[PDB]
Amino acid sequence: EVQLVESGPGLVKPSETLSLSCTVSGDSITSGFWNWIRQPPGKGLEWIGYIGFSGSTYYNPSLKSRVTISRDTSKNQYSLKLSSVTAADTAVYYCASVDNSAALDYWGQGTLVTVSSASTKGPSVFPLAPSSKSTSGGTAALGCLVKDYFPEPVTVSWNSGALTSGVHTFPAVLQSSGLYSLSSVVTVPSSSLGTQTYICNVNHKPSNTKVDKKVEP
Amino acid sequence: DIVMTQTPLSLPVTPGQPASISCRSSQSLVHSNGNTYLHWYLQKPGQSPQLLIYKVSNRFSGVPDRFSGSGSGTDFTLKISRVEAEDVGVYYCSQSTHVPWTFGQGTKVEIKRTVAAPSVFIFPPSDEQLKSGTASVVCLLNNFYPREAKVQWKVDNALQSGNSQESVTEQDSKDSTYSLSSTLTLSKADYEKHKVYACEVTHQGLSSPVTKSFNRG
Repeated sequence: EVQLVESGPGLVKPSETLSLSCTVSGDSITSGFWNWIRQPPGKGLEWIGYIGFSGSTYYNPSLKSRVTISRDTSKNQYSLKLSSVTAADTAVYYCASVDNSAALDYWGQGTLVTVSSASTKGPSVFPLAPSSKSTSGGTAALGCLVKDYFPEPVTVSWNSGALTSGVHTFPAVLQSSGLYSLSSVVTVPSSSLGTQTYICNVNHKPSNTKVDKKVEP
Repeated sequence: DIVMTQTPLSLPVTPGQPASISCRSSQSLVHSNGNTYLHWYLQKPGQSPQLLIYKVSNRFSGVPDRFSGSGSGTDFTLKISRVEAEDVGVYYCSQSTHVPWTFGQGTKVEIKRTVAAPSVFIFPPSDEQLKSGTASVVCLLNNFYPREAKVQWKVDNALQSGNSQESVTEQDSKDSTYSLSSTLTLSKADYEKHKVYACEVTHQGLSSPVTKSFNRG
């Protein structure tokens, strides 16, 4: 089954150069049409364009001739370049295949690109320790506060992905400082504290931050 | 551009009840080859859009039988005969007949489950963060419904304002609840000046407003 993966920088300065690439697995891009779509924040979807059979392309006129799509068939990759970006170009960018029905049948997970003149900044990670102030009946809650990073996103897992039950990772909030902050929390049995070890695994790719924080009472 | 337009934009529905979404295009989507390239996508919480229906009425892979599409020319409908908790997310109609391909605004389907009171937890700042000269106090409201919830911070019984932010999860695709985290941020010096920290929560599922608090030290 076809798989698509977007990659590229998560931060671009206004007026500078947006470049992303999509690596396709399970199919060859030398046949069929391959697409870029974007979605601005809490906004809906906009088709950007495709690259098709002979390297031919079509771009949505909405992009006003700022876009170029190209391919590297030897690596089964295709790429997007968007020039003279502004805040309006801040979005999650997806690559996707088209089928014979002309629908978008397989999509990548997408990658967020933020257009800003602010600098890259990695988060500090703090424990939200379980206590009598977070224990009711038999249940306790604990977590990690991921503070002061830019741009989005941060990824959080617990115990290297072993713990998924009861986990809530909240949307990031943009602080007045212009830096994001988020919390991930988990509800666990009070009876499990001191018996089980809980570690939040935090990843901020745009700053190369990778942190594992043990959370204890 | 063919303008695709969707109604309603927000669609609350009780589990087991039918739901319908109307999609209009500004021009006929009948292609000269005789096909009608109208499609529907579903974007579930925290993931990429996925193809639901193609060519108006054709169900894509793994799409449960409860979903059906109909219509012709410029007037289309998506019907869910009995909604399930897993159907929560944003539904988009889209046209492929003419370039550029375009999408509707998206319809947010919300599941109207039973009222559930939040479990409330409070977390003092970590001594790790207190080093840094800042203090984040976190209030957690877990697994509640409906979304409407009021949180207010009180420090030594003093109403706080302008020093807190909230984040709330998307409705859970399994239990249809929301969770919310509210963070109160002070300087270390300020935090060190006061004694009782409290978050008072108001919600339909509570018998009265609930307050969780702690004494500094």
